[PDB]
Amino acid sequence: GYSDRVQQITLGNSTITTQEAANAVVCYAEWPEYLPDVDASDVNKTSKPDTSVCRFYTLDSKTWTTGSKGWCWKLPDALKDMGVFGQNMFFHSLGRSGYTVHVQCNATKFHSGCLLVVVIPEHQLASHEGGNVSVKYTFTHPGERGIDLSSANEVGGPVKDVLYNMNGTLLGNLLIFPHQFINLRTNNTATIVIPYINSVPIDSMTRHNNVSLMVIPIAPLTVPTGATPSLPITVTIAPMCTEFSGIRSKSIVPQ
Amino acid sequence: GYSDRVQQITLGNSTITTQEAANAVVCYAEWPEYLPDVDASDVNKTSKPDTSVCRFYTLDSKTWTTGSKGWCWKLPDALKDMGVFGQNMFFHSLGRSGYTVHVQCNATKFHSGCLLVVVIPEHQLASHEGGNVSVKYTFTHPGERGIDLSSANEVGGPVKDVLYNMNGTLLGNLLIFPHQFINLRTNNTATIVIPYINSVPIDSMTRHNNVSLMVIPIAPLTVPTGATPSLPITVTIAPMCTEFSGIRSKSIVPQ
Amino acid sequence: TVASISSGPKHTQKVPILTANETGATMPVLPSDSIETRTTYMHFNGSETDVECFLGRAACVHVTEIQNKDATGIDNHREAKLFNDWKINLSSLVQLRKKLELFTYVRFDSEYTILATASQPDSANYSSNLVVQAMYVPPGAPNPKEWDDYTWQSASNPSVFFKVGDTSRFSVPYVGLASAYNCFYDGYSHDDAETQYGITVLSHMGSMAFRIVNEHDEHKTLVKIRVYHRAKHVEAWIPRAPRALPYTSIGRTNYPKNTEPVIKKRKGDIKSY
Amino acid sequence: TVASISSGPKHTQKVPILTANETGATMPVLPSDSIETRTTYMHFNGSETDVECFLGR
Amino acid sequence: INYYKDAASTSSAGQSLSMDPSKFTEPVKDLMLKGAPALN
Amino acid sequence: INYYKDAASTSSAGQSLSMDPSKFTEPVKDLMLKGAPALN
Amino acid sequence: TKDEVNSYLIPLNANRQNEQVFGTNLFIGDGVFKTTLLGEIVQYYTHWSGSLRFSLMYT
Amino acid sequence: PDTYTSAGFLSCWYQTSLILPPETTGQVYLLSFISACPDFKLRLMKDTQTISQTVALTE
Ligand SMILES: Cc1cc(CCCCCOc2ccc(C3=NCCO3)cc2)on1
Repeated sequence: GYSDRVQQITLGNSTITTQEAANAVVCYAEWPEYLPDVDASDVNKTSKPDTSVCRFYTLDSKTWTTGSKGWCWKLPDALKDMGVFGQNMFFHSLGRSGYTVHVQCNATKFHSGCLLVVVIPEHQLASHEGGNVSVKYTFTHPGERGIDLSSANEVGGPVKDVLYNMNGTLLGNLLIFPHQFINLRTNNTATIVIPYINSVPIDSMTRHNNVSLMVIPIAPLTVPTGATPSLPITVTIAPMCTEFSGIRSKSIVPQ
Repeated sequence: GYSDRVQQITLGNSTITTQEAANAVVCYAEWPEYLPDVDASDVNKTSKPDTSVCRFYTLDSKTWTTGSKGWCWKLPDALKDMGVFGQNMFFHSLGRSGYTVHVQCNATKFHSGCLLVVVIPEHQLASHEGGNVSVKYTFTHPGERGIDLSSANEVGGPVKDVLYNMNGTLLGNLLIFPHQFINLRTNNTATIVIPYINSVPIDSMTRHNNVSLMVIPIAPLTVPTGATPSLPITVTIAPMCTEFSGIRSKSIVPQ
Repeated sequence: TVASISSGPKHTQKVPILTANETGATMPVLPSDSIETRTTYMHFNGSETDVECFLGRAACVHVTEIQNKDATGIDNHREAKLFNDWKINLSSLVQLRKKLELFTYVRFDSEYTILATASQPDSANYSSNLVVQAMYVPPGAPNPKEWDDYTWQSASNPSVFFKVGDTSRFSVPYVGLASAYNCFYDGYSHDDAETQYGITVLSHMGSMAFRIVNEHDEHKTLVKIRVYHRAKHVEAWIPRAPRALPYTSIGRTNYPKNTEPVIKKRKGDIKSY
Repeated sequence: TVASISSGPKHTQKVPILTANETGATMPVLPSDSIETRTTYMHFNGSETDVECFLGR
Repeated sequence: INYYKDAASTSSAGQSLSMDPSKFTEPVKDLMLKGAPALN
Repeated sequence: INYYKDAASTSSAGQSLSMDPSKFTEPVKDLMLKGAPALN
Repeated sequence: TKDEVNSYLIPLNANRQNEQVFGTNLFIGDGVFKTTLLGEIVQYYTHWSGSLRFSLMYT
Repeated sequence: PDTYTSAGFLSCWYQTSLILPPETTGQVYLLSFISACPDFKLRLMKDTQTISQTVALTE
């Protein structure tokens, strides 16, 4: 009586149940694991807070309306302030982590709409100015708020044009990245497990984000007659196999 | 060529060397160890940050002068703000820890003076008011500053009379507690290893301090002629075998 | 190898063509799951689509130019193209660039070919064979200032001397600092509020510098250098969506404003053929 | 080859970090004598620092 | 025959002949069998 | 393959792979053990 | 202001408490490090990795 | 020196304080050394900014 459909994920002191899942994606078919010695470089023993950092943090909720263009969060940024995960983050020189991402959106059998939930490794954004204008730090570190693709261009911020993925590629091809759809008629959640993907064994958690999670409405939300025209979307994310190394004074970052 | 005299303690990412030690005391002849299952009650898996919390924090320095009466720090309070030790502390419901305490005071072969360095398990202080006046919270949670026994009585604070240990017992008998002397002529540091001592397996780190460390001048400081009449005393302390459990929202404590 | 097996009529309870794309999978459906097929063999291996093959041919990565002329009274050789350099990079010319950016991290050895041809714009006489010197100047090395500085001694820095009209060829191991080169980098060099964003911070592989060894003749001679790059021993990770809009800068993803629709509009209906 | 071995807390009478430089020696002290380390391998031979290589171009 | 000492100096590599699209086409956590229902 | 008769004409030598810093880092007459006191 | 034997000497003051003796960044190819043998050799190469040993002898 | 690639800082402070014996006075100095651990790797040789010249030397 197991269905692909019902699932439970327990991680730390927190549990999620979905009764309307559509399997789960594990990026590149690899599950998060700690850093092996053969791959290690820094000689420091690392710190593995385990259950105090590897639990589920639910970010603040978004509201899908008929005019929504899509939202974008960066990792580990989105979690920069969650509990002890965040403290560890500002206090060590280097850290590394994988995540379980669970995006939630329920409706009824009269609604229609379909969101794309995708994880993009190394999502370098484009400046809407063109040329070689850079995208300032603050703009690519929105924190739990994430970036709202239907917000206005700002100065020093990225471009927010959806048919171009914020980088000069077409929305249609985002499907080459680990992703899952939430089609109100099928699905009510999306779950993706992200292994740590980098060109170095461990890195800085503040100067470099290693994935952007993106939720994009593709088939517009259509509510039943005289229904309220909107649904909330909630994102809950859990660091998994986290390791921190090179402890010290506590980083100070712009803004 | 090993002497009782020279020592090195490396704990985490921090190391201490003393070239003029007088052995080291291990309270009640027991070395800090984690909490065994047979002794466990709370069902929660605990978090053991290891090297990020088990390193040496050096508190701010004191100044021994001919008029000094002695100083008193409480644990884990004194460390409530040190790095990730402190964060963990405010963020979990329960925690447990042992410590290595290293008290430092060097002079020259012309100085004289002798400090008592003692650890008192469950040091319940007395109100200087008498009767059944209580000692308010803030007063018994001085933080890294500790309590200065030569400061004035304050209201809601403890009594600071040294011949009575702040509790109705005589200074002379403090020697029944694990302790070590720093006699300028012999010694320049004192080191005590404290195992976790409580009547419960794990407790709250904020509502209850489980040891007071006390440094008390007993033979007054006497400097050579026309020397400056004072010496600094420094206290460095390292949590060891720390475990935190029952993570959540982050305690808010008076003042 | 069979490309298709033989398959006949089906009337089952087992439907391989109905799936749920919401899952993120592309189910491996074949012609034989939905029509009746006959056996056929592949006759093919997919040899020429190997990434080593795809990135393994020489591509032009840079065209520069230097001239041989009397430096007498020139206050700025660099500025007179008495010698010139190149801030090595592989993203400046954009044919090879789109190919590499199909991947996120890439690791390979490089084989460089350098072709140098001469031009004599101002009506001339006898051209004495010019010899070009290409020398690699890595980060933190005395950058050269005149076309005949002590720098050109290049006692510790690899340099090649070849003749204009000829070609020079040599191969440099993978010089990246990390395990792979980042084709993309969503980071900064540090957490400052105004520091550049991108890879340019990551990909400072130093510059290459060219000059003519010959002193000047009576006329002037323009020498134009073309650098070709071939990846050998290629390793590529994490495929990405291909580049759709035009490029504007080395190292940023930025596209031009008021660009044109990249999807061709139908001449007719959705229903049109 | 290991570049660093794993090493944990120390509370000894044996202090490798105190020396007397007046002797003229450079005592071979390592990260693992004064912090807690994890194993890591060298992955490197020192090929390009051979004097034949240094004077050989 | 390599005429040169260093590995970078050798010619192009030879075909992976590796080929396994499943990390890209089927990264699902619970295995899907073609023919069985997608969602049970 | 050497094509030439004289030894000077051969290519570069090959890595010492000798490496022993102790003549430079520890030329002391009585051996010093790390961890033991420097001066006894 | 001119090279002197004195720039090898880090001074110490009697009776100061809590205060700072010296500070430097660790760009081994520049600044204080640059003229040392280590600094001087590092400069013949482009990349370095590894641990450094910094010792202080008291006089 | 490069940012992305930067290595940190090194500082030194009084832990307690220097104390001179009687009949003694003034500043005392520390000598400081640097050498590389056996850990160390250097690669990709290049030319040093530490030496240059304007005309060839002669005897
Ligand atoms: C990504 C990415 C990859 C690359 C190429 C890096 C190549 C390494 C440095 O390139 C050279 C170029 C020229 C020479 C040279 N030596 C003597 C003459 O030319 C040496 C290394 O650039 N960006």
